[PDB]
Amino acid sequence: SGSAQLPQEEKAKIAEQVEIFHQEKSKLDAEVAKWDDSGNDIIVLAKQMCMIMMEMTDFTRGKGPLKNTSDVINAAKKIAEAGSRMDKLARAVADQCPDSACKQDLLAYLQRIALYCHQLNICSKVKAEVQNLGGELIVSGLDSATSLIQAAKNLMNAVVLTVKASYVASTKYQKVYGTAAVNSPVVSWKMK
Amino acid sequence: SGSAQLPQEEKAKIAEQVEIFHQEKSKLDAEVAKWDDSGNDIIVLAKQMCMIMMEMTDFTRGKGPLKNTSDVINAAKKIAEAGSRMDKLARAVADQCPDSACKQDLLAYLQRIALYCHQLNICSKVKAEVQNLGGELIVSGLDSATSLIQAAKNLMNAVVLTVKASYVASTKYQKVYGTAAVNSPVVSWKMK
Repeated sequence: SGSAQLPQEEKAKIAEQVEIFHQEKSKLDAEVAKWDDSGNDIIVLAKQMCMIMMEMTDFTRGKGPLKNTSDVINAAKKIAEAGSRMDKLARAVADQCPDSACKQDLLAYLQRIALYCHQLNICSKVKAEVQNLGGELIVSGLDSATSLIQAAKNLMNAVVLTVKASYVASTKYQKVYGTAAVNSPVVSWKMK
Repeated sequence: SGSAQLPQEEKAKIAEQVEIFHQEKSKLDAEVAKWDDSGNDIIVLAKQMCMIMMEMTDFTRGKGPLKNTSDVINAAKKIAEAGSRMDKLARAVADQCPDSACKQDLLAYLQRIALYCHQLNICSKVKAEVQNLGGELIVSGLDSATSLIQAAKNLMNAVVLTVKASYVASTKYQKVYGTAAVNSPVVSWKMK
């Protein structure tokens, strides 16, 4: 034996946070659906980050390929690696951008991505523990899954904003320097 | 919120293992009650090991001064330090012993103490965790407290045997070499 289901209250709070997460995920799907991700690794990395975040939130609902805390920790580290790669590419977009306010916006969103990848790493431990409290041995940390989902939602939101700001910064470069700029855009935005 | 009581089944299995532990602890109390522990640090260390094991088993019943897993881990490390000190002293008793079979017995019980201190260190983590199993997020490891109590019971039993074998080895030294042996017994066994 040795196992028990989460209290029904906790299962309810989880399905509630997962719904909020799914609404942020829809924003990313809508944004990414416009573009052909050939020649745009920011889109590819965003889709990969999104897919892994879906695995992590599915874990909290008893779904998907992640079975234990170790898998969830490894998923968070993969998200962080992808965010590190998106960061390097979007930094080059921002450097190429001729508008200082679009550039600053984009760089600030990248710092948000770094912070939220780190916070997702922290929450991926989904810690439970026993403690001696109130004259009983109790199991604490049962709401850790909810912190995980909210950290995923925060990261999803920053990825959405970063993808949009990368597009905006790209169009400023082309508007100013033309489609005939000698240096090609770091990333291309072609419709689907 | 965030916390829940252990399933009543688990609370029952814990009170059952604690009872078995208490019977081994009684054997130590009976053995230690005979002796004045002045001049006998094997007795002192055994009492200290016993007292800390009582704190650890009390933790599983919602009693005593240990409140969280970190306290229980620290308690196990204190037990291991005391066992290391008892080991050095009882080794000197065994070295002084003129009967090779009592000496071997005693040294073998000391290796049992080392093994059971190590196993108690492992069990003191009393690990809980969530996992994605059977289409649900469940809490596993709720029987970890039972492994902790049994590891304490194993160590208690080896301490009882070690105290007895230290006494036996001491009396062989005095029987053979007399109360006028030029080298005094490593440890003294005086009645109370």
